[PDB]
Amino acid sequence: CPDACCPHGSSGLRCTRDGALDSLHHLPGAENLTELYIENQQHLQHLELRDLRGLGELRNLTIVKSGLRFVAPDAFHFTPRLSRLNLSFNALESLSWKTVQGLSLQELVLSGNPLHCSCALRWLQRWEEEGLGGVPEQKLQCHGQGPLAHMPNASCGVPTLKVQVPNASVDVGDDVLLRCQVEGRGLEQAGWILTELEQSATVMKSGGLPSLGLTLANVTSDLNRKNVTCWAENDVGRAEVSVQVNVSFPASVQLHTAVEMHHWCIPFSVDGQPAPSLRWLFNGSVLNETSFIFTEFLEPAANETVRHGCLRLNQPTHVNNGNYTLLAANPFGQASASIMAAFMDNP
Amino acid sequence: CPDACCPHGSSGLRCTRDGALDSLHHLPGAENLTELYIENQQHLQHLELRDLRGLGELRNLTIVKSGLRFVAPDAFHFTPRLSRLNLSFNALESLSWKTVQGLSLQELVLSGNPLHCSCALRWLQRWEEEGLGGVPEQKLQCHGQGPLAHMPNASCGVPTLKVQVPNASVDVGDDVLLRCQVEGRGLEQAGWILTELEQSATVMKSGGLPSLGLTLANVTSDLNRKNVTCWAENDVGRAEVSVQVNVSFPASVQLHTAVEMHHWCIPFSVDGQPAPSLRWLFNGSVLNETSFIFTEFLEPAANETVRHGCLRLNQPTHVNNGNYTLLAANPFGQASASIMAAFMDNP
Amino acid sequence: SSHPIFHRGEFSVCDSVSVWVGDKTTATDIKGKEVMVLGEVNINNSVFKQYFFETKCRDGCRGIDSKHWNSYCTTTHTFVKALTMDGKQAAWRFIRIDTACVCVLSRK
Amino acid sequence: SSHPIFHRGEFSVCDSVSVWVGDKTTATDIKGKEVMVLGEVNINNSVFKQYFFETKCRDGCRGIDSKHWNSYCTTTHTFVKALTMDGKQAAWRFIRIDTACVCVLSRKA
Ligand SMILES: *[C@@H]1O[C@H](CO)[C@@H](O[C@H]2O[C@H](CO)[C@@H](O[C@@H]3O[C@H](CO)[C@@H](O)[C@H](O)[C@@H]3O)[C@H](O)[C@H]2NC(C)=O)[C@H](O)[C@H]1NC(C)=O
Ligand SMILES: *[C@@H]1O[C@H](CO)[C@@H](O[C@H]2O[C@H](CO)[C@@H](O[C@@H]3O[C@H](CO)[C@@H](O)[C@H](O)[C@@H]3O)[C@H](O)[C@H]2NC(C)=O)[C@H](O)[C@H]1NC(C)=O
Ligand SMILES: *[C@@H]1O[C@H](CO)[C@@H](O[C@H]2O[C@H](CO)[C@@H](O[C@@H]3O[C@H](CO)[C@@H](O)[C@H](O)[C@@H]3O)[C@H](O)[C@H]2NC(C)=O)[C@H](O)[C@H]1NC(C)=O
Ligand SMILES: *[C@@H]1O[C@H](CO)[C@@H](O[C@H]2O[C@H](CO)[C@@H](O[C@H]3O[C@H](CO)[C@@H](O)[C@H](O)[C@@H]3O)[C@H](O)[C@H]2NC(C)=O)[C@H](O)[C@H]1NC(C)=O
Ligand SMILES: *[C@@H]1O[C@H](CO)[C@@H](O[C@H]2O[C@H](CO)[C@@H](O[C@H]3O[C@H](CO)[C@@H](O)[C@H](O)[C@@H]3O)[C@H](O)[C@H]2NC(C)=O)[C@H](O)[C@H]1NC(C)=O
Ligand SMILES: *[C@H]1O[C@H](CO)[C@@H](O[C@H]2O[C@H](CO)[C@@H](O[C@@H]3O[C@H](CO)[C@@H](O)[C@H](O)[C@@H]3O)[C@H](O)[C@H]2NC(C)=O)[C@H](O)[C@H]1NC(C)=O
Ligand SMILES: *[C@H]1O[C@H](CO)[C@@H](O[C@H]2O[C@H](CO)[C@@H](O[C@@H]3O[C@H](CO)[C@@H](O)[C@H](O)[C@@H]3O)[C@H](O)[C@H]2NC(C)=O)[C@H](O)[C@H]1NC(C)=O
Ligand SMILES: *[C@H]1O[C@H](CO)[C@@H](O[C@H]2O[C@H](CO)[C@@H](O[C@@H]3O[C@H](CO)[C@@H](O)[C@H](O)[C@@H]3O)[C@H](O)[C@H]2NC(C)=O)[C@H](O)[C@H]1NC(C)=O
Ligand SMILES: *[C@H]1O[C@H](CO)[C@@H](O[C@H]2O[C@H](CO)[C@@H](O[C@H]3O[C@H](CO)[C@@H](O)[C@H](O)[C@@H]3O)[C@H](O)[C@H]2NC(C)=O)[C@H](O)[C@H]1NC(C)=O
Ligand SMILES: *[C@H]1O[C@H](CO)[C@@H](O[C@H]2O[C@H](CO)[C@@H](O[C@H]3O[C@H](CO)[C@@H](O)[C@H](O)[C@@H]3O)[C@H](O)[C@H]2NC(C)=O)[C@H](O)[C@H]1NC(C)=O
Ligand SMILES: *[C@@H]1O[C@H](CO)[C@@H](O[C@H]2O[C@H](CO)[C@@H](O)[C@H](O)[C@H]2NC(C)=O)[C@H](O)[C@H]1NC(C)=O
Ligand SMILES: *[C@@H]1O[C@H](CO)[C@@H](O[C@H]2O[C@H](CO)[C@@H](O)[C@H](O)[C@H]2NC(C)=O)[C@H](O)[C@H]1NC(C)=O
Repeated sequence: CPDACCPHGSSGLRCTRDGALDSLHHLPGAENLTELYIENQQHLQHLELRDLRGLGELRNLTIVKSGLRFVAPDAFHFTPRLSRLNLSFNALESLSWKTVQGLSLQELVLSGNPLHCSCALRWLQRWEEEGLGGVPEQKLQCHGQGPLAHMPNASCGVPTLKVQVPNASVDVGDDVLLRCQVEGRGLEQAGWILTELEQSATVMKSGGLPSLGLTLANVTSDLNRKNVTCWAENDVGRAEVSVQVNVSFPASVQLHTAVEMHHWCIPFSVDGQPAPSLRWLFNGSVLNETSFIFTEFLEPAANETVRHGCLRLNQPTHVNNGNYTLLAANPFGQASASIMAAFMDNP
Repeated sequence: CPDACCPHGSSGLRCTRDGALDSLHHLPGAENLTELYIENQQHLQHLELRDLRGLGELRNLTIVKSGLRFVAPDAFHFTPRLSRLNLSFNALESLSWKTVQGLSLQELVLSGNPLHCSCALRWLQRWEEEGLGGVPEQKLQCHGQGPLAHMPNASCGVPTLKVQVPNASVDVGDDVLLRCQVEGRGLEQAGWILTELEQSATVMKSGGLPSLGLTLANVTSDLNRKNVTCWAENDVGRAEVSVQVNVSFPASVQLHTAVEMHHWCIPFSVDGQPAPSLRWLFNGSVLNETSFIFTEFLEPAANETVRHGCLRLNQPTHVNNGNYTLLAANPFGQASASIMAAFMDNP
Repeated sequence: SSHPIFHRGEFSVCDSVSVWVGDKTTATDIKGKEVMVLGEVNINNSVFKQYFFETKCRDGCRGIDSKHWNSYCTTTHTFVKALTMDGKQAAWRFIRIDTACVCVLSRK
Repeated sequence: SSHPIFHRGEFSVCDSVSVWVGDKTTATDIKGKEVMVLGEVNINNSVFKQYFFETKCRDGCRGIDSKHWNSYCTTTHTFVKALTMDGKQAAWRFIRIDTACVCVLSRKA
């Protein structure tokens, strides 16, 4: 440097000519760069992650005019960012899906390329319709030729997915076993995703490809509301589907000191699985809710079966003074909590 | 340039050597600059407006080290900004009051200077206690010596100010003559300030210095609410005092259709001078104000005799439905306005 | 017309409307029970047709800091005595009627 | 006071208090005249102690944009029939009584 590259001015490495990356990794001058122009070379056929071996914040990469034809799903793995990728005027027969893996790439130039249209390009298909990566204007067409951004459409799809929960209910300390059936034709990788099951003993690897077996043993109540997801990746794209478990345990309940806000409110917190049905008592007898005295639930919080709310009293008087009892019932039985409330002194 | 000046580099004219201003206004190089360093120079005794003749945008001016004994109350007339002025280590016996003239001058160095303590230095005096121009830290003292930022104090004063309006009230199309008597022992300039008296014929110059005559002839009413101020500058500071005329015209009144805000309100506008007294009638008979039905004025606007307000009704009922008359009275007679108001139907 | 008051006066956060209700026939008592309201009543003499003073919301709230609060106007009530038919006998009982229009806050 | 409702609940812009008033002796009628309020009344042979349901401010309002508005809470009224006195005239007249606490808005500057 200078010898065959490094001109530009800012964070740019410019080598618009024959390949010479053999020593541009050992002692190039700066692993940092932002633009790489390689729109001209004689070699470059197999582009792998090694060819990019070098941490860098690059936003523009030009590999048009070259010889590349097989880009294995990995490559740009390094450059976390990347907004514009120009691979135009090359030999690349097809560009694997996984390549982009949502890198926020804003512009992707693929063209004058053989671009044999396969199912393994439905993704660029989408990208054209959806008008995402600035694919539209380019007017891409197929090699051999069955010409272009037209294309059999229904004959390419993502894999299908159903996951069978145990048909019977569940109770704490059981074994919950289940399979994830991926039904399609592309057929590549698969594997579950556990969103932190620190409270249960999971047992996977019980499957190959037609099905993936996952079993949770000696199951704690802390399984509730924890998505249990599974993978699927055809030759073009990915589908994840996720289900849940629902382990049951007895009702618990508590009431808080009545508080006057816009309306009066007797706050309550109730848990239990199955979720319990609620009923109130006023001085030991059934309290029928009205438009002025009724139960109101706050919005359920993220992954926690506990519910909060109030017995709301719209302008209650001294005739409403008394003992309020909340009864939470489920299969296991019933929990109860009482509290005295005075809303106004009597005459 | 160069030859006896202009080194620096940026916005700067640097001549810390010797007199060379005799031709620094004809062909200097660039009218603009920002810093002038004239520490050290035989000539330059009287600094005047003719010496800075070069419409500049200077923020720093150093005139330390020189003969500079006098600084005509004008000099810095050209330079509008000026934050720092260094006239130190010199031969200044005193610095006129006007000199500064609010330039937001942030720093003023007046040092190693003869600095004979007169009344004309009370301003400096103040800048010290006020702790403003960054005087304090310098420890300025008095020449000949009666030494410093101590000093006879009360014996120094600005001027006193009285303006005798006519004894008798005024009616439109009269003359109104008045005098401004300034008493003090400084004694310099004086003069009235008329803030737009387009509506009347003024005639001043009716005085010298013990008294200043001013007369407003064929007086309109548009003289009302108009500050008529007079000047005064002694050998250290300035006092201006301002009186008002009050000319009298007849009452005028108007009502607006009742509207419901927080309370109901019958909007009114009344003019006149003397200001009229308000009185309401409900269906032709006097309405006694109470805490629920009362008259209310908005804050008075500057430079206007017109008043705005409401007859305020706190939750009136059909029993308040009727004709509301506002009576506005002053020495010329009475103005009247009526309106029908319905706050509620009445089965 | 343009009067300074539309800008400098005291306004309501919620607009209401007061009317006189004399065709009330039902209402809910203090026990939240639905009760019948007598059209008339009579004090050791002639009859006073039963009328009620009501204020409800006039068709968020004004002046609310919308950055931290959601809001809405709503009609609140009051308890007033009235000659009613308890579902058994005639009695002087407290019934619920509209009485004002207020603003309700809820965090964002 | 760690209950979610203390945070996600519906609050009043102005806080009030409700009480039964039974010692009321004077009041102002629909005409704005100060009248006497009796302590009992005879509704169909049934002697009643005169009681009133009153709501007043709990002594700027909550949630107001204080950058742009001055404000305060205030007690508003309702008119309710009551056995009163104007001379030797015991009558069935409407009087003014506390019924709510509302927020009064006012532009600033
Ligand atoms: C297993 O776990 C489920 C967690 O997703 C849970 O489902 C329940 O979800 C809520 C309460 O958690 C309830 O759904 C109702 O749906 C109606 C109609 O959309 C709404 O109007 C109502 O407000 C409420 O959202 C039900 O209690 C239940 N939903 C179902 C599945 O019917 C249950 O604990 C359990 N669900 C299963 C698989 O039965
Ligand atoms: C609202 O009513 C509740 C039931 O009517 C009441 O619950 C409990 O009240 C007290 C303690 O809070 C207890 O009552 C005692 O129970 C023992 C054991 O049976 C008896 O020997 C004794 O005579 C007395 O009844 C109970 O724990 C329970 N009441 C019962 C017996 O059902 C709430 O206390 C009440 N609200 C409040 C706190 O005032
Ligand atoms: C010249 O005309 C003026 C306009 O009519 C008149 O205004 C003044 O009137 C009286 C004078 O004592 C004062 O008004 C008071 O203002 C205070 C608040 O500042 C109020 O609390 C009080 O109730 C009363 O309104 C003011 O000095 C001033 N008010 C006005 C109208 O702005 C002058 O009095 C009159 N003077 C001459 C030269 O005769
Ligand atoms: C497993 O992962 C999450 C539970 O930890 C679930 O999440 C969901 O969150 C809400 C549903 O409560 C939704 O959020 C998306 O949709 C809203 C409204 O359409 C949009 O604002 C935005 O698209 C949100 O991302 C979704 O249902 C879901 N969020 C997403 C997209 O992950 C998640 O649902 C659950 N797995 C599934 C998909 O069943
Ligand atoms: C001529 O010019 C103005 C009227 O046209 C008057 O001005 C003054 O206005 C107010 C009087 O309302 C003076 O007082 C206010 O300021 C003091 C602070 O010193 C506060 O206590 C309070 O805010 C007062 O309301 C101001 O000092 C002055 N305003 C300015 C220009 O700063 C002026 O008075 C009038 N001449 C006369 C005296 O007739
Ligand atoms: C990645 O490299 C691509 C190849 O160089 C480049 O293509 C574009 O090149 C220039 C950009 O200025 C433009 O070429 C046009 O060619 C037509 C045909 O002669 C002219 O009529 C027109 O005036 C213009 O010169 C096009 O924008 C485009 N040309 C093609 C199809 O190669 C990409 O722009 C580049 N990606 C980036 C970073 O934008
Ligand atoms: C106008 O000229 C003033 C004097 O020429 C100047 O005062 C300052 O002078 C220098 C700044 O260059 C500093 O004083 C120094 O003091 C040390 C001793 O501590 C000496 O060793 C050194 O030679 C020099 O004299 C001070 O910053 C200050 N003088 C003092 C100590 O009061 C004004 O700053 C200048 N006005 C401007 C800002 O243009
Ligand atoms: C509420 O009552 C007001 C009476 O104070 C009334 O004022 C006006 O009433 C009529 C129509 O505007 C006019 O009355 C005149 O009265 C003189 C008396 O000698 C007659 O000679 C004349 O023929 C006429 O009837 C006046 O314009 C005025 N009344 C006076 C003189 O005060 C209001 O109009 C009424 N409310 C409304 C707006 O309808
Ligand atoms: C990749 O490297 C740079 C991005 O980091 C690119 O640069 C340019 O960036 C933008 C477009 O991305 C150009 O346009 C800006 O200016 C216009 C004014 O017409 C505005 O609309 C807006 O501010 C745009 O962001 C810039 O002009 C240019 N940057 C410079 C040098 O100022 C660069 O083009 C890209 N390299 C390639 C060609 O691959
Ligand atoms: C006239 O000349 C300049 C006009 O803008 C001013 O100068 C000063 O500028 C800043 C004011 O705080 C200071 O400079 C220091 O800060 C800069 C900015 O980071 C740095 O380059 C370095 O730390 C400087 O020392 C000084 O007070 C002064 N500049 C210097 C060092 O000459 C100022 O308005 C006036 N100059 C003076 C002080 O007479
Ligand atoms: C196959 O191509 C068809 C072409 O229409 C796709 O259909 C969609 O077309 C639009 C999306 O760009 C939208 O109208 C709809 O998403 C959908 N058409 C409708 C309304 O049915 C389709 O999504 C593509 N993929 C497949 C095989 O379903
Ligand atoms: C004269 O200078 C003094 C500084 O000491 C100023 O301070 C005053 O402080 C008190 C005011 O309540 C009193 O002690 C004096 O009025 C005065 N101090 C003295 C004794 O001088 C004072 O404002 C200055 N006087 C003038 C000309 O305004």
